[PDB]
Amino acid sequence: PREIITLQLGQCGNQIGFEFWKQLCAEHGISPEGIVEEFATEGTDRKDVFFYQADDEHYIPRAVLLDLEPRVIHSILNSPYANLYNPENIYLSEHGGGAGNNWASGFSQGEKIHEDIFDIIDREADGSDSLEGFVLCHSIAGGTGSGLGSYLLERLNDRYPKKLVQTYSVFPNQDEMSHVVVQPYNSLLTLKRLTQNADCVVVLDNTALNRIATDRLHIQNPSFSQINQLVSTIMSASTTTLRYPGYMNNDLIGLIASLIPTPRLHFLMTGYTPLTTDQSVASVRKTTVLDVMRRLLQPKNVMVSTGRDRQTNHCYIAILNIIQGEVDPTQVHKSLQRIRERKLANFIPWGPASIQVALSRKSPYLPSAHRVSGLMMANHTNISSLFERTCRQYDKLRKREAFLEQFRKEDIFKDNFDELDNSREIVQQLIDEYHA
Amino acid sequence: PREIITLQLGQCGNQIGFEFWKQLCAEHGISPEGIVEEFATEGTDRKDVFFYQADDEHYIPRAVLLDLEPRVIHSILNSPYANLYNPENIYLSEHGGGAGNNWASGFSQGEKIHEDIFDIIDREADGSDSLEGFVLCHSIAGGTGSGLGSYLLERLNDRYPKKLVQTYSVFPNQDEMSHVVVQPYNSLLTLKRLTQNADCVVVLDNTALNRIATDRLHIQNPSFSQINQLVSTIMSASTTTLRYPGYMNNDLIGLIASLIPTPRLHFLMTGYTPLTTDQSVASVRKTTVLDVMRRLLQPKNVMVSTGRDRQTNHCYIAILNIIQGEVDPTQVHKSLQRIRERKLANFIPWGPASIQVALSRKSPYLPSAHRVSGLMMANHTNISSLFERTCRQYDKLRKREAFLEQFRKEDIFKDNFDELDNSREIVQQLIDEYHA
Amino acid sequence: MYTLKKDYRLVEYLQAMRNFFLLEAGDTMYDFYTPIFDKIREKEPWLNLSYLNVQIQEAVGQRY
Repeated sequence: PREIITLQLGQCGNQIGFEFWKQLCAEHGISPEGIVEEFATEGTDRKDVFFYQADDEHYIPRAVLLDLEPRVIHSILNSPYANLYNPENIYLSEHGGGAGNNWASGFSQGEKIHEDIFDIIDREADGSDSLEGFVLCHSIAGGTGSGLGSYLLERLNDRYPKKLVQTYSVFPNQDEMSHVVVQPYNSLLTLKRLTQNADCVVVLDNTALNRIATDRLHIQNPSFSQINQLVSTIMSASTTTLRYPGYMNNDLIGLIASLIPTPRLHFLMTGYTPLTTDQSVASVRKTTVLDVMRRLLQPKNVMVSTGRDRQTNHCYIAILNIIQGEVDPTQVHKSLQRIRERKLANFIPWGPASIQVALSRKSPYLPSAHRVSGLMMANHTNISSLFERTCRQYDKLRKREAFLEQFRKEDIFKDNFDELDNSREIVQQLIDEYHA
Repeated sequence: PREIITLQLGQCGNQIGFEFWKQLCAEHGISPEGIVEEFATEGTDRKDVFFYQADDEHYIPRAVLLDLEPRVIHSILNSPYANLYNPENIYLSEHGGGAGNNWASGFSQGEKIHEDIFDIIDREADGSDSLEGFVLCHSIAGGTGSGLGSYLLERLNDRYPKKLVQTYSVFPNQDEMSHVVVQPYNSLLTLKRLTQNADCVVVLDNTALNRIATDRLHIQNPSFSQINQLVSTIMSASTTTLRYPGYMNNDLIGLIASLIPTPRLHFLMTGYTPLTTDQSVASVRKTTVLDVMRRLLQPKNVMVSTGRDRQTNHCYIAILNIIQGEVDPTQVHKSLQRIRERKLANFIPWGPASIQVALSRKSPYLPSAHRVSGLMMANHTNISSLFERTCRQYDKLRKREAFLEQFRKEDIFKDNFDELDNSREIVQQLIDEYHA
Repeated sequence: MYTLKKDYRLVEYLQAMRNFFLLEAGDTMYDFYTPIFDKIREKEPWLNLSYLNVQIQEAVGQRY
């Protein structure tokens, strides 16, 4: 089994992982307490490589939902999904915590529910006989999800360090600063852990998110409850090599390893094209495969903020372009030929880059049976642009004298302020030294 | 016509056989009067095998209960099955007792109640067609089972040499020293008769009993009432090749002949999978029969405390895995294909070992015809740890100067203490020599 | 072609040997491979025929 145990943590990290499971139930066509169709084995050929294997003809996800506020998990028992999950082997109903908005609460709460936090992942791993890893779906948004998630990057990198560590971080909207004020602190605190307590991550941003939500989803005002729709689908899109047949890189640690050349450059930008429902009327005339990877190499679907004058002094190094559903697997070699003549992907000025192309067959569902799907998993060397945005609001904040002694009460009593600042400066420099 | 007389002796020896007779009436479907279930003859093809041979459709336990403690036996005659019991060939109704709680109390009371203790097994062997043997359901806890139990370990070795000897040696929690402290003295006098005047023992430790009582029946604070279900089940469990026909090693001296390499090594560890209520959910469609002995390939349910790291400095020699009821047996030859490949049970290197597989029919009673069962009767040479553990509790007791003249006011007036030490080290060398 | 499609299931047999040794299959031949390949990585005898005959037994039971 290539069972990955998801570590959903956080007020926002729970919800984006919640519709990740409901999506899998909508396309496998299942009841959340019974397997009522033959689409479970005809549609999908593995259904328990991320789920606990059938012993009642039913599938139980390999997810744990622990959080300081029991209120996000109490909203799972008002939906028919609290018998898809179980009452202690997924989540403990009424597991309290802090206030919680402090990072230093959640960091100390992993150090005293320390016994139970590594029994819940191993209660829910009694059929993993060869573990993939642990993916921490933990949000930076809120002090709840960033505090307890930063603890678990450390204890799972000292017992399972060669196994996958990979987080879906979402840095809260950096154009508010009177909604969240602890925002440069909780970001730089997890960012220290991504580079020496972790292998690879897949970063995201909220302020580059909502750009797309009004351009391809076309909502009237960004609010978190549509943001979770767009995230929950790219999480089921990235595992379509491991839940359906394949061979070359048919593991989730097969895809992600080949997007790393050097530590401190492994931050993957995510892009996903079929969010528009006006491409299902342009498939009666055929949407082609030639141009569906000419909008993946275009920067339009970018969920990580960055300049359009920082891609002329930087080039992409590794870019993976995943088609699902229709593809036509004889003209996919016709699709890559025209890439080099336009040059929509930049190539590193010290050797050839890499365009890895993949295809995968899927279960019947609407962007994998009527219309083309493109997942991008980019690797660009302009990723220091978020780190400069968070580090210039962190030292500015220290110039307003905020959280230098209103943060030293609970388990910070040394100078660790310059520890986040400098380790961020090693990252901002080492990327530029290895990129001309 | 293979009638066994259980000999309950001691304080703990009376509580464990109480629910043993209570398991038999509930699975044979019978009333304490007559027949109310025709599964009584169709399911059990040998109803009489621990019971009186009926001649008016009555069944009588072949039980004898002698003990110097009237508190434990007064809870046996105030039972609904106190009419299954008759105080006229078993015991008195309101029976008496010795001091007791001393090994010299019950050893001397053994020989002035010598007429009735060998005229109460021959008042339960008068319809007998040949006696199988005697099972000494005696305690290692206190001086009561151990005083009176050391006597019958001797006389059944020479008034009854042909007949089978086999004991349920149950330890108390050995870390008591204020309700019992004479436990390493009374233990070793009985442990010496058990290896030279007895052929087989069935060892049971208590620290691995409470190991199950908190993770398979789940109490927050221990009780000794979740300890008597665990023994009473494994008692009826060993006799599924004998209460219901076998074919080969259909005798109980057949199982034991292939489980004993030679006396000097005969201490069988016992293991039992269906003690938990989460094994009735693995028989609603039948879970596969490949995995029910690859959980006994390295135990995790043993009623004998031992390390899991003392399985690589020791080598199993004989291991029996008796499967019971409906298991859909046709992929059971597939299960022995996969045993050699893992090797979690090391086999002896001076010569071949034995992987014994059995199946047995049982009545259509729900926990004997639905749940997947693995009953282990192991014989592993890592048992030398228990003998080193009682001997470390003796030698510490003699330097506090306790029982150097306090135990030799009664029926000890000669040296025999280093005889108990030496006889333990010959037994300990000869267990380890059989894997050398 | 009526008895060679229903009586004997010919074309299902064709994709079946292709799943074996053309590598057209899923994580069937993948999970056969990585136990053997972890023994190669430390240069310890992986042949050892016997366990390999149980590794393809385990292969064909993956994906179901």
